[PDB]
Amino acid sequence: TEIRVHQGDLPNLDNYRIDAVAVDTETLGLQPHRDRLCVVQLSSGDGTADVIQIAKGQKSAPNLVRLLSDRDITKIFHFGRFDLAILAHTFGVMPDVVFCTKIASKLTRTYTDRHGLKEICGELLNVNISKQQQSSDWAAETLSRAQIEYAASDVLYLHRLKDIFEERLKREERESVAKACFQFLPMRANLDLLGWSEIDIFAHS
Amino acid sequence: MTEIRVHQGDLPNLDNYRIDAVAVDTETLGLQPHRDRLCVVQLSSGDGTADVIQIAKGQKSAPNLVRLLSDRDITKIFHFGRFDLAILAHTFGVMPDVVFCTKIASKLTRTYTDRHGLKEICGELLNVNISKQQQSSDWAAETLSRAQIEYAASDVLYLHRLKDIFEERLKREERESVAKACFQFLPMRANLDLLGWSEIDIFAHS
Amino acid sequence: MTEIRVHQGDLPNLDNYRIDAVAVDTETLGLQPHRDRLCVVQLSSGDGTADVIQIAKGQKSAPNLVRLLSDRDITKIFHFGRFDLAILAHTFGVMPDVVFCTKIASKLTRTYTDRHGLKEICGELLNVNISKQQQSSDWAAETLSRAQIEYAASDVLYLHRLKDIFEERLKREERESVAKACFQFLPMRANLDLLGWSEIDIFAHS
Amino acid sequence: MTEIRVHQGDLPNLDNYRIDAVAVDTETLGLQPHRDRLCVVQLSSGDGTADVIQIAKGQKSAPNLVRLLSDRDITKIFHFGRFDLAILAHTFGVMPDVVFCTKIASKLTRTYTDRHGLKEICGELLNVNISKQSDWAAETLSRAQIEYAASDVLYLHRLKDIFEERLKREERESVAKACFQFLPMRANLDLLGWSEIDIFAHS
Amino acid sequence: MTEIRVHQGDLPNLDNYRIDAVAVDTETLGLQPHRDRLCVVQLSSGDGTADVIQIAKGQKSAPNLVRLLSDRDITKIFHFGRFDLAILAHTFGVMPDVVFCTKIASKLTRTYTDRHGLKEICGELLNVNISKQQQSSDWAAETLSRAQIEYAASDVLYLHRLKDIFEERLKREERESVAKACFQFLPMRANLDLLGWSEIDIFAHS
Amino acid sequence: MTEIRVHQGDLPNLDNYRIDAVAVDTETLGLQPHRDRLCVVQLSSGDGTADVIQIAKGQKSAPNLVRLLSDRDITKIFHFGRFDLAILAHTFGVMPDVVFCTKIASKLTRTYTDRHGLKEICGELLNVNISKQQQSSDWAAETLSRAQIEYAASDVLYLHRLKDIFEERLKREERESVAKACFQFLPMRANLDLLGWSEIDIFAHS
Amino acid sequence: SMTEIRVHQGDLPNLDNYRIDAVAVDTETLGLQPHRDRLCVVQLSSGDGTADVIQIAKGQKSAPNLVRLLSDRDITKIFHFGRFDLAILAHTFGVMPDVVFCTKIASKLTRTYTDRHGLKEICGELLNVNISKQQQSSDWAAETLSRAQIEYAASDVLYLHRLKDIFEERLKREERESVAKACFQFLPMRANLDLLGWSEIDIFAHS
Amino acid sequence: MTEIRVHQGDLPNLDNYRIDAVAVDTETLGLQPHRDRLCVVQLSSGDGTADVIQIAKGQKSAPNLVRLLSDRDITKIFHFGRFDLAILAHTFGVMPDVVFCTKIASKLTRTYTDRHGLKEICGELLNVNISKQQQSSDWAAETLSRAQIEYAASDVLYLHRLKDIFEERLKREERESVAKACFQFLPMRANLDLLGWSEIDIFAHS
Ligand SMILES: [Cl-]
Ligand SMILES: [Cl-]
Ligand code: NA
Ligand code: NA
Ligand code: NA
Ligand code: NA
Ligand code: NA
Ligand code: NA
Ligand code: NA
Ligand code: NA
Ligand code: NA
Ligand code: NA
Ligand code: NA
Ligand code: NA
Ligand code: NA
Ligand code: NA
Ligand code: NA
Ligand code: NA
Ligand code: NA
Repeated sequence: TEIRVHQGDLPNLDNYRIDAVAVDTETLGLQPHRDRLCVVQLSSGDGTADVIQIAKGQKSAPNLVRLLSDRDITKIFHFGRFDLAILAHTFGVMPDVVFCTKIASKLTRTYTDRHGLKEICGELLNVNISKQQQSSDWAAETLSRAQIEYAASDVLYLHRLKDIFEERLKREERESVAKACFQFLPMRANLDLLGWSEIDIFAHS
Repeated sequence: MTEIRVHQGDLPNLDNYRIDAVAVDTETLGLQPHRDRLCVVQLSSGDGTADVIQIAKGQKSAPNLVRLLSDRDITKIFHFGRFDLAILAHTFGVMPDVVFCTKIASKLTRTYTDRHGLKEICGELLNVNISKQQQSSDWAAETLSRAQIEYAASDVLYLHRLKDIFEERLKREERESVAKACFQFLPMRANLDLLGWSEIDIFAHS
Repeated sequence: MTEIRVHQGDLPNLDNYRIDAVAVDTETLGLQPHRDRLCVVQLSSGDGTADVIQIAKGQKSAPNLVRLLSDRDITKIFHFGRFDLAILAHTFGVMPDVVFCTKIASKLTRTYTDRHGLKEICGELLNVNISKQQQSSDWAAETLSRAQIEYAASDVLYLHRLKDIFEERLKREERESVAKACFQFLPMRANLDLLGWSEIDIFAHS
Repeated sequence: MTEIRVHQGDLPNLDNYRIDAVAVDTETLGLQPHRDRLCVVQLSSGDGTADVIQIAKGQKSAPNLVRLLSDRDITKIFHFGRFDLAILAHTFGVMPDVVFCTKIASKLTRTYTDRHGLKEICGELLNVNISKQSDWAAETLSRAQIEYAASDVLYLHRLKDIFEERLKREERESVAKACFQFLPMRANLDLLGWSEIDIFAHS
Repeated sequence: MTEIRVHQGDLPNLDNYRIDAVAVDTETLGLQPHRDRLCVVQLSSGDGTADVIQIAKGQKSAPNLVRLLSDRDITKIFHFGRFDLAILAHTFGVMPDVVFCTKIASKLTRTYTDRHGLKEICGELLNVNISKQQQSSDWAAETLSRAQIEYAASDVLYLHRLKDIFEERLKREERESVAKACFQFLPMRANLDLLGWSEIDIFAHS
Repeated sequence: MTEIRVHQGDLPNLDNYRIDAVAVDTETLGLQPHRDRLCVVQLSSGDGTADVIQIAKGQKSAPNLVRLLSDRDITKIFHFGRFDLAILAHTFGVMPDVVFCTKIASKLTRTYTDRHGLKEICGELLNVNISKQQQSSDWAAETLSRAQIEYAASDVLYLHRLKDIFEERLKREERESVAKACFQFLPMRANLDLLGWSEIDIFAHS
Repeated sequence: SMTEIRVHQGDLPNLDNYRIDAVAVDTETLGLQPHRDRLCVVQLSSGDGTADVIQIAKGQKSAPNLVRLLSDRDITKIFHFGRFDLAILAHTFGVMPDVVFCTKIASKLTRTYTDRHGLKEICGELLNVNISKQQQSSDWAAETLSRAQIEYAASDVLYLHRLKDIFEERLKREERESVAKACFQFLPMRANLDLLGWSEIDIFAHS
Repeated sequence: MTEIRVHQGDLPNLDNYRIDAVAVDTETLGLQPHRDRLCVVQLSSGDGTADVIQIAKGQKSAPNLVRLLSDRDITKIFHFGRFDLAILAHTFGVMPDVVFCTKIASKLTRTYTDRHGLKEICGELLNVNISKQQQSSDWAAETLSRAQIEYAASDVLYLHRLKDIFEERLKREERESVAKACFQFLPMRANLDLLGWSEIDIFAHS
């Protein structure tokens, strides 16, 4: 499995002249104002991944952020609500064309309440995501090989997931519903950053 | 004064709604659109008058009301439009899509309270007292009582004024584009409820 | 104004119950029939009068009342008959079979509220103010107070009129055979409580 | 060695169901019948074989199956019939009258345990291991899917016989019968909008 | 109005407690006897008068009061004696063991309610209105305000009458020996609390 | 060897129980004594052997066993006696006076844990693995399985040894008189359960 | 009502009314979340029966006179539930006071016979006073505050001096003075912990 | 495997603790210092060795240990020092001033997990599998077992290394002054526990 490890940013975008990119982040935790962005992982869906180490206090990542704001490229996330929040918070740029496999799962896998990426991978691809490195020091100067491998595998499968979910969304006639959710998702992430992370803004109470 | 025009089935015409924003509210037999039918639709232009339209059981159309709801040039103002949008779309087959919700607006601006009910908002923003005593009554009755007609009309009489104040607040706190994205999703949030996700926050992690 | 006939043990005859439906309520020392004995049985024909029957500790029979409760040609009207059927069957060894329950009926028609208590229903459907101050008193006292006699009577004075309204609403919402099935099972539901399943919804998944 | 006959849409005929009681189960896209369509109906006569019927999306009719469902001289056996009766009636418009439910039966007899799932029941009563390990709307079911679907009806006759012995011994037969008589209306109540409500509760 | 004798440290003598049963109550700085000291001990013979005894910080003895509490021929009547026995035993080192508790008696007889507070019991059994406004105040104050002494006294004024009524109920429902056994264990239930088991129902399965 | 004697109805005689203390356990159809009958009674003298007695449906007497249960010179050792005393007394009409409970003893001595089940206690104190697999089986079967017989016996085989250890800990931690008072109340706690207070901590404030 | 209240824009004109040992402090905001809900008003009483009400503007970053007061080691800052006020004051102006007294902590250390420790409840019991919490829900960011708003904000500091005195009496009586002192010393860091991201976390709990 | 010195009562001297920081752990009869006595104190200098000190019931003095505990030139390292400080100060009357707590450190640095127990911390930071089997054993036994001794020594063996790693993370994330202030308050937090506030977050709004 080719994993390309970088300091700061992609060297260029030669591997990303594509319709859709898989994106994932690693952080020091779930609170963007407290827990910094540590890693950004990318994949074109060709079985290879780029793992990008983000330094403490890093202000720019010009090639990556160009990708994130290219409206002709769909950004695929699993639970992008999280990734979009810490990415926009770090680099000041909120993507607006996105696909989320966790939203897709909740719209199609109506026979389960387990929508984690591990469960989705095991069910739709018979691929075993190992969640051991999830709780590790992602801010470490040098990432372990197990850290690099775990971070890369969280992006390696998202294109295949996207294709299967797109089939299910069409079969159950929920395409326009999913699209509206994906359209709002950047604003749902913004709401989190502005102080509404604990509030379902559409709830009655 | 307290002018309330009560109608059977539909508005007779749209003469009173050559305007850019109409206040809308409904009454039903309950909170479950597949079980509890639409019984009343209330409208107001904001001129202190109100229109109250009784909806018959099994009624599938209301062409004048539905033209108003369909008009992309007319904003439909609701309090908690998530509810009204769902029952209206389920009954008449059309989902409005230019909307404004005073409850979402309140949750985006009245950040100092967990009380965002229409009664609370009217009390604090306008010093108008709203009585919820008829909220739980037989809205399906063939003839509505006078207390019933007045309660229903007062739920739309004040929404124009609330919208103006919330728009000031959304501007002052720089939350206009946030509020607009929420209103853009609201019709689909209501479709999610009809489709079977009414108990699910679709954006939650678990 | 309201005539209340008080009896010890049993009605003297059934001269006042040559009718097709009788309102029935009970008073007890509490909610657990194996521990809390039946203290009072109240009956009404629907004519604005009531009979209040004091049941002695250890009383095993009441022939006239039990004949009433066994008469399949006479519907027994309860509010939440699930409770009354259990204590009645436990005390006298007879489970009434032809019943109407205003609380089930409320849950089947008053779909716009979650308050299905008798006091709530009387206020909304009849504009009649039950007072619940005497519900918590010593119903086993040798002499019932004037307040107790009044309260016990008022819990059967309106069940006929409630039934007529709920029956109209069940017809309107096309829920008659649903209601009839629930009333059919209700004696068995009360038997289930006596047998040991009072805490279990027998139909729940878990 | 378990014979499983797979069908598209309906049984071809009723030659294997000239019987007093049939085991019935379903697979769906989820627990909410207004959203999650019927995908599979499974039947067994109790002879160790099963019929697995694939229900197409949008399918309105299944004449042989539905004839069975509405034949009052044939008892429909379920595990938690409340669910299956709801999706069957919602899909084909016919609510069965004459039913037997092993989950209700378990709750009336297995008073020594708090676990009334079919897997728990089979393990204890029959020493049989049910495995509950998917997309039931797939065009082609997998071998594992076909076998899981059949295994949920192969045991209900034997479970029913044992539960009848326990209902008789504990003198709860007429209690069970009344619960079975109400069960179709309980499923109907679910479809009308009372799925979250114990209709007999005080509050 | 109410004759209340206020003392510092102890009763001046025992001349008013040559009786069969005494009503006892306490005031503290809180519910945790290792942190919250005893501040007041109230007594009454049931004659309409009460003694209110101020306890000093660090006071280790109260000879006349503790004589009463140790007297086996004198029943001590508490409402929720579990609390009073704990703090009385902690402060003075003597644990009464001839006791009667109106809360336990209420839970054994007033099976038609779940409200067993003293104010609730006083209202129902005696039509007497205990006011609880002074419950949360500085009972450690050097000088108790008239409001406090009146509140302190009212908590012992009625325990004799309540005991009589509950003893009739315990006889009627044939629970006398049940009540006796619970009263017998109550000093040890208080000890269990002081020893570290106050959050544990020692008899619960889990 | 583990010799288990199986009996129908009662012990043949008391020749194996001329002892100071007897281990007792029961099996039933469930946790509700008014619904779930006594099925098995198990006894052990602590000599490594056990008697397993099958109780028939509707059995009213067991003269030798019940002689043991009311012999005040023999302590009856249970694990969670609150349960066994209730079903035994409910079945045969005789409530023991003199008991020891290993679960209460565990709650008073094993203050470092919240797991007080028999299996847990046997594992820690004796390094004896009790299997709980047969705990939920049909105990009313005409013929018990060998696994059932061996499971039933093993619930009484270790209670004497547990008693010895808990008594050592009660002594070391100076809690003997606390335990004794708990054991003295335990029959009345079980009696309160049968009378209708099974869900009530009678000593709780609320 | 109508006690003397001096309403200011932005800051105090000077500190002439604050050559004292302890100052009563309170704030009004748009909510409980300092990173979202801006500081709107600061209220001060010297204990002399008068009060100063300071309008804070959106985006305002300095209040030199006020901040001098908050930074003064010789002047104790008295709050009710200072955990909140310290966080929003530190967040808006960049300065965290560290000589503080809190009547809610003190209430939790002395009023051990109750579980109601809000300012309303303390004032009713200790002083026989009503602090009409009805204006708690109003627009504290309005251009012009109402007379009703000015008097509610002012009354939330008129009583803190008398409350401190009664509580110091209680801490002395129950021998908890050094316990209260330790709690007050940590309080500014408890406020910092909230701003930094631990507002939902009892940092000392086992879990 | 590792050198463990077992002592009765106290260290013989401080020859092994002429150091800047000492790792400290205790074993007890439970979580409640007023009820559950100190049984064992464990120490380590960080050199791979440990001292295991058996504390007798009623023991009032441990002069060498307590000299260590009050030496302000020696940092005392705990995991969840809130517990150990409370029981140590309660037992010997001396509260350490200068402490470091790995669980507070963890809550301030391991912000990517919600599991802060010592086992989880060792697993992640050191790849060290702490066995927690001996947690539920009789720590007050006269003679500890080798498994007990070895489990007791295991905790303190890693605290110096954990401290070093946690200090690196506190420096990296710029939280050292935050941590110092928490460690400075920690002895008063343990004091609050002994004084009666163990269930109370003293800094919370409610
Ligand atoms: Cl049928
Ligand atoms: Cl005995
Ligand atoms: Na992700
Ligand atoms: Na990741
Ligand atoms: Na309305
Ligand atoms: Na609405
Ligand atoms: Na009734
Ligand atoms: Na009644
Ligand atoms: Na199935
Ligand atoms: Na047919
Ligand atoms: Na089933
Ligand atoms: Na008391
Ligand atoms: Na009192
Ligand atoms: Na057993
Ligand atoms: Na037992
Ligand atoms: Na404040
Ligand atoms: Na304030
Ligand atoms: Na330890
Ligand atoms: Na520790």
